[PDB]
Amino acid sequence: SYPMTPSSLVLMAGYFSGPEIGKYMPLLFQQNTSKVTFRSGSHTIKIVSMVLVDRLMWLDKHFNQYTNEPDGVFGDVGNVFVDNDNVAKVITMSGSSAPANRGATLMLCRATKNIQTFNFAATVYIPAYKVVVLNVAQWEANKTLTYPAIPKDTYFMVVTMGGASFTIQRYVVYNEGLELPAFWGKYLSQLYGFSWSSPTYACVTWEPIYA
Amino acid sequence: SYPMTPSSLVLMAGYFSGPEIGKYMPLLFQQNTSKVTFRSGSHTIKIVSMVLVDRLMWLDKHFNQYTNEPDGVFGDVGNVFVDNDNVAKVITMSGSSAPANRGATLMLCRATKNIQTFNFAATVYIPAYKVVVLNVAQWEANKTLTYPAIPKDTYFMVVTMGGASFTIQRYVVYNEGLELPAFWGKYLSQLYGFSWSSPTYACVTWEPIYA
Repeated sequence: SYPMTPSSLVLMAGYFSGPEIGKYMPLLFQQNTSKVTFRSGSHTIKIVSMVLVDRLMWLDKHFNQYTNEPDGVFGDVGNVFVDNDNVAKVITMSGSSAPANRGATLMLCRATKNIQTFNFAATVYIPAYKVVVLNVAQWEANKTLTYPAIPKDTYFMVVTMGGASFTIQRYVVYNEGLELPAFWGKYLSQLYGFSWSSPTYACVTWEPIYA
Repeated sequence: SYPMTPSSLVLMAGYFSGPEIGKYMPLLFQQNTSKVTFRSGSHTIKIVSMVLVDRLMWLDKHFNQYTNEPDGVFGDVGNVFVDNDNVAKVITMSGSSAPANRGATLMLCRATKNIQTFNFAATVYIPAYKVVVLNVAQWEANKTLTYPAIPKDTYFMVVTMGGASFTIQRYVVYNEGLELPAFWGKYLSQLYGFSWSSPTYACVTWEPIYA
């Protein structure tokens, strides 16, 4: 018995997959329309990445497996919308409150209903260090992006990013549609990086201190 | 009891660190001199990365921990030299034998003696996808690179890379001093990527099939 607490640093480990189009390619996207959005209060923001997880494991900083799950430990701070359907609850977020003019936020969601396949046009981007900054380099404009059906109770991650931010509880939520300070690579690791064909993880808790 | 076999896919997980100079920055280097080298038979090749691991764990593709260690399972296929001192044994290698004109090889070493601090000038590089290819972008020329003392029996990883290759058993060993095909990102994951401040892993076995 090793329960995660609301103070725990929790990793979402497993085999990550993004949208059918860059298989195994960690990618970001800028939707042409507002098809998938994080909503909370007055905020409606377009997400820039959606990632599903097979073989999910909740791990701590030392890769020891937690015996409970985030739903139940962390309270909901928002929702993910597909069009105007409220399809998922945002459970917790990862990122930094360190002051920055540009940044990104990770969000752990859980499908609240069975979610049906959806698709959308988007520009596809590859985030990569560039000589150092985190460069969001455009790959190809106007590609169709599909997501398979996501069952109920299925966890998944979304990302938002931009040069504006608002807060939800302590979470700093970046938004808008780019070069981010290299500082952000820690918060997007190990998820974004070279490959989703090999297993990886995303931190799902705020301000992860790996020290 | 879950022993790795010579047929096992084995991940080296832990907190990785490279040379004191890019803290937490996954980097490659091109030594100015032949200070650290992989040697085997007639081959003497300059390594392009050396990575130490704290909190090491041997994991399988599903992040289940092996109960034995690579030394003893895999046979030695070469050595790491610091100047002309034979300081480590290469136990196993990761990479691909898929035909390519440019590539990289990972090597799991084990210090065979207590190894003393060493330093060397090198150009420092950041490997990153570039719009797609794996670009080895130069950061800064002529930086001093230090490695702390490495005890005996300490595991560590070295990398070689280039547009030439030779084989040692089935291992394809890339060498010379760059744009690599994006195919290579899988084999360098999750090690290379955004951050070594968060825990990560390198595959230490040949032709990892994560499927």
